[PDB]
Amino acid sequence: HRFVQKVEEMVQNHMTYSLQDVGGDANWQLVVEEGEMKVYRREVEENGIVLDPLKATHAVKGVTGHEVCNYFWNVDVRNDWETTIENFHVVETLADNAIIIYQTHKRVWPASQRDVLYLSVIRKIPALTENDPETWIVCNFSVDHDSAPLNNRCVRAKINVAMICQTLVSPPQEISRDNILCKITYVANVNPGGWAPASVLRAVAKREYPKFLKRFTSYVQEKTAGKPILF
Ligand SMILES: CCCCCCCCCCCCC/C=C/[C@@H](O)[C@H](CO)NC(=O)CCCCCCCCCCCCCCC
Repeated sequence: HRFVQKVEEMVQNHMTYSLQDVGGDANWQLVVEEGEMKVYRREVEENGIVLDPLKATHAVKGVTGHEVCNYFWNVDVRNDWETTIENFHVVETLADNAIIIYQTHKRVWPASQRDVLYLSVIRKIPALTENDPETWIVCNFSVDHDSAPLNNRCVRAKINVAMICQTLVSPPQEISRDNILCKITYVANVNPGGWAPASVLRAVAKREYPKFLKRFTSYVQEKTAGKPILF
């Protein structure tokens, strides 16, 4: 499909940069910590527009990276966990693992409602060596599409989001979900697409990202509990 090169560039950039430890960078601040979930943000505002890169890490017992990515990507289960949208639909299927999605978000007062149009791709990155972890990644990044032009009711946000998963399995005869731990890195780089009050945007991000990470990961645990493991 026409976006294959763009997908590869986006995936490679995440694998090169998004897994780099930000812990030693004074510009990256821990904003939320609960259990194994840590949420960090770098405050960035250019021409009044809040761009604050967000990075979270989590460690989720009893689920695999393949499972987590499947649930994050699969549009059929989207409304079971997502809480920030008014509607979404699939604009185009590019491949078995790549779709283009249009969605409108819930309005955050006092700003205009935001919409987004993004390619969502799920990819397995095989281990190259014995000690290299296998990675499952979902990348959601803005693309243009003639069937979803700009409209007069919403401001079009631009996003680059990834959910990046590596799975640790402890030696057991068969593997139990008690033996598996999914290490998650989630990154979100969002351009709100126009002015919005900085304090409001930052408060909403601080609330909504951990709320999502907790809700979504608990959902995957709930939906996979008692079921055969999909590695
Ligand atoms: C009632 C709350 C309404 C919030 C509306 C925020 C609109 C901001 C622009 C779009 C944000 C992109 C969210 C990414 C979505 C997809 O990758 C995916 C599937 O939907 N979900 C997540 O990654 C899970 C993402 C969950 C967290 C999203 C919260 C973002 C808040 C940002 C700060 C407020 C921005 C409002 C602009 C005026």
